[PDB]
Amino acid sequence: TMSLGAENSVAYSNNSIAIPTNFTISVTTEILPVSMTKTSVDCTMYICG
Amino acid sequence: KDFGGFNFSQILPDPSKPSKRSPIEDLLFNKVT
Ligand SMILES: *[C@@H]1O[C@H](CO)[C@@H](O[C@@H]2O[C@H](CO)[C@@H](O)[C@H](O)[C@H]2NC(C)=O)[C@H](O)[C@H]1NC(C)=O
Ligand SMILES: *[C@@H]1O[C@H](CO)[C@@H](O[C@@H]2O[C@H](CO)[C@@H](O)[C@H](O)[C@H]2NC(C)=O)[C@H](O)[C@H]1NC(C)=O
Ligand SMILES: *[C@@H]1O[C@H](CO)[C@@H](O[C@@H]2O[C@H](CO)[C@@H](O)[C@H](O)[C@H]2NC(C)=O)[C@H](O)[C@H]1NC(C)=O
Repeated sequence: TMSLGAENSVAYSNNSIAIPTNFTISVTTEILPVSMTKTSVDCTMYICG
Repeated sequence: KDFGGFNFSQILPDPSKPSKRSPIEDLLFNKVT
């Protein structure tokens, strides 16, 4: 049975905050298709030659 | 559930239900046939 994620319990309280003291410059890739191969079929030649 | 007066019981999961769904989610699953 597949796990959904690592279990994290957020330390919530009514008067506590978490402030970052540092940062990471993260570069991620996103691949998106744009076009296909332009195909033309001669219908008469395909059916009959 | 001390959120400064904000109540999320209708959207948080219900421990009493075996399906662990919220009351709103339980109603949504009952209303779709
Ligand atoms: C902020 O404080 C809370 C509690 O003082 C920390 O939460 C605990 O983290 C330890 C280590 O992972 C756990 O074993 C405890 O169960 C956590 N307690 C609660 C109530 O969640 C939290 O890690 C602290 N935040 C930072 C950034 O140090
Ligand atoms: C914030 O994080 C960076 C890493 O992203 C820290 O830079 C590192 O510092 C240690 C100790 O001086 C070096 O050994 C590493 O080589 C550093 N890494 C890089 C990429 O420069 C930086 O010190 C952190 N700053 C604070 C205030 O925590
Ligand atoms: C959050 O909302 C729920 C429901 O809206 C509250 O539960 C009601 O509590 C009263 C008295 O405690 C009961 O008479 C109702 O029957 C309860 N309704 C349900 C659906 O359980 C709840 O008290 C509110 N507050 C908190 C802190 O959870």
